[PDB]
Amino acid sequence: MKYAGILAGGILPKQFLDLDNKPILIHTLEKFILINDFEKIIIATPQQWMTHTKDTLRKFKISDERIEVIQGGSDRNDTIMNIVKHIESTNGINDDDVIVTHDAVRPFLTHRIIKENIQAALEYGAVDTVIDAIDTIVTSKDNQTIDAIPVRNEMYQGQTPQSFNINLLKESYAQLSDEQKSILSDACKIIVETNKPVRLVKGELYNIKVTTPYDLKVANAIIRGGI
Amino acid sequence: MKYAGILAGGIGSRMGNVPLPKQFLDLDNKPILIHTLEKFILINDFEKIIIATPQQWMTHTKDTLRKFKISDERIEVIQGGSDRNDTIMNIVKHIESTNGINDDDVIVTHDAVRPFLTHRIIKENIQAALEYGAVDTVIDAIDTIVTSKDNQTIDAIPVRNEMYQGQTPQSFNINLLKESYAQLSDEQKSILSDACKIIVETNKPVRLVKGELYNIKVTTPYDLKVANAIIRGG
Ligand SMILES: Nc1ccn([C@@H]2O[C@H](COP(=O)(O)OP(=O)(O)OP(=O)(O)O)[C@@H](O)[C@H]2O)c(=O)n1
Repeated sequence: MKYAGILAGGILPKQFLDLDNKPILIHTLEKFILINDFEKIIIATPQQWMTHTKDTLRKFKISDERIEVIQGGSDRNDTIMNIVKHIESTNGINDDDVIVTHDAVRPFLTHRIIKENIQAALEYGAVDTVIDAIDTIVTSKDNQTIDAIPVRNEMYQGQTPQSFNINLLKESYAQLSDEQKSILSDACKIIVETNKPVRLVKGELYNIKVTTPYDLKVANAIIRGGI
Repeated sequence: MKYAGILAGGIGSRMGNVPLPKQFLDLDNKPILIHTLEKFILINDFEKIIIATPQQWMTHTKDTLRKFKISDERIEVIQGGSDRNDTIMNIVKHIESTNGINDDDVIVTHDAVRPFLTHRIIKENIQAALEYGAVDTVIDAIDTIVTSKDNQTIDAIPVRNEMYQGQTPQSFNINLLKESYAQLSDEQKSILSDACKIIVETNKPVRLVKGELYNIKVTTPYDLKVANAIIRGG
């Protein structure tokens, strides 16, 4: 079975800001609603915003019975595991279950990205949505001087969705210590650190994350430009 | 002395590595190249602003300078090289044959299609190059960076706090860059697309100067639409 997990547990908080007279969260959700194969599309948000989010869905005439709003966690991976735990306590986990986890503030993902994510999770178990690194990547351990500059052709910018077999995600995450979880910049590293493969799905240059005011200006350009 | 080297070699196509003259595309009724140059003319401390571009584009570059009334006596157009680093060295060699290199000379090298750099970025580059010899303009990674050696599976996912997206300008004390570059083999002349990697690979420090989220490289139609937004709005 196929599940969507829309991650709105972050901090008016950026996931509810208006983008073209419709909240960013709604733009993303609309993309997930058009996929009929999700058994449930689970939105996780902070406790104080859950009823407000449900109300905002009602405001935009979205009544799809597949949508459930749940309480998120204290960090991003805590939120993903909250969604899996909700699934486990509601439906139980099937051996073939997959979860498509996705940033609420990335409203410009496409049908193709979701379908490739779904298919990639079913076939290989774990997948990251990426594009070729737009810049040369440079590293630093002191924030003052370069430590290393890797070969540019091996570098990718991680985006979302990130998609997983639910049992694989649960068991892998269960293996990590609290310190090992302290560094995880994303969810796919849970899998990498537990020595299972993570597949690549190509994103889009316009699949941006709205985290600064600049990103909202770029997003407005993306929407008015139709892309 | 302080020199600017504006790198106008084009943007290579995935298949063929054909140079496309993206710097001549229109951004609000002025070529991208003209916006970038206008940013450099405002820095009074530059002794020369040398644009190096392929031989086949030099006349059109000069014609474009004329059409947009760019009359600054410091602007000069020269022939570029076989790759980005060879073009940088074409600029260095031109400086040496014209004025001669001083021990304190620095060169601020910059992508022609990065028109949104700021006065602060340029001044900080100059100061950092004078004091420390080598500088990369960078921003904190916003995305998690992931690696792949086969374009199919992840190889590693490093700590995001240590990852940065490199931009330009990249600025160097000229004799230092020359000495470091002179240390590289003919083979390493092919891999190193980046100019700061010359220095890193030759075991000299490179300072970080922080860039801007909007200091984008205008290389795609998508990037061009966003650039039109950035420009119209500030
Ligand atoms: N405990 C958390 C933290 C983040 N996210 C979501 O992960 C996505 C990525 O946003 P990010 O860049 O990681 O930043 P935030 O943690 O949301 O907030 P800040 O801008 O302060 O970093 C966001 O949609 C966020 O809502 C989440 O679901 N639960």
